[PDB]
Amino acid sequence: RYRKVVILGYRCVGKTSLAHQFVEGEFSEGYDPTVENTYSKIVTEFHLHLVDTAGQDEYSILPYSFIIGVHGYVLVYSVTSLHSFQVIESLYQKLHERVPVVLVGNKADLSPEREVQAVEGKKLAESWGATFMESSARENQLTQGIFTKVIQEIARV
Ligand SMILES: Nc1nc2c(ncn2[C@@H]2O[C@H](COP(=O)(O)OP(=O)(O)NP(=O)(O)O)[C@@H](O)[C@H]2O)c(=O)[nH]1
Ligand SMILES: [Mg+2]
Repeated sequence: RYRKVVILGYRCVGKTSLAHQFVEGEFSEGYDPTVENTYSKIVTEFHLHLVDTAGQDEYSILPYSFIIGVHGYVLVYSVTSLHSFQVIESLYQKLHERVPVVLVGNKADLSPEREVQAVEGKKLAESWGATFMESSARENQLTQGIFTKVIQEIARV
């Protein structure tokens, strides 16, 4: 079963690091601004095509490539950046202007720097009818769950 999932978020929230942890089982402390990557993985039988997008902000205009043919979305913000959490709301609105959406507050490992509480992202997700979780691209355990969830959620809907 072929399925296309688009990862969206503000820049530097860890979109690429999430996708790379999930697919290659590695985390890099480096940084490379994404133009567009695609990561293919077989999740057990679904052929998952992850479209890892360029970071976006409150003014950006999302192209058709992000809306058409998309079976599901992973919307990522960073728990250490409220600005990124504010942008993910805009990005959602632009999106609705129905698919499974999993909302991910990433970089939960960086606890001392947290700005956005779990209960806060959970409520936002609830307001959309989306599933919510937190993660760290540094933990394979935490990262797998995001992507197995969005697939289970597509098989659901
Ligand atoms: N501690 C920690 N660092 C993270 C986490 N996720 C990403 N990072 C780090 O944060 C930086 C941003 O990661 P990146 O994956 O490039 O984010 P992005 O959303 O893909 N950026 P862009 O929109 O520019 O493509 C990187 O230097 C990476 O090492 C995480 O969960 N925890
Ligand atoms: Mg990226």
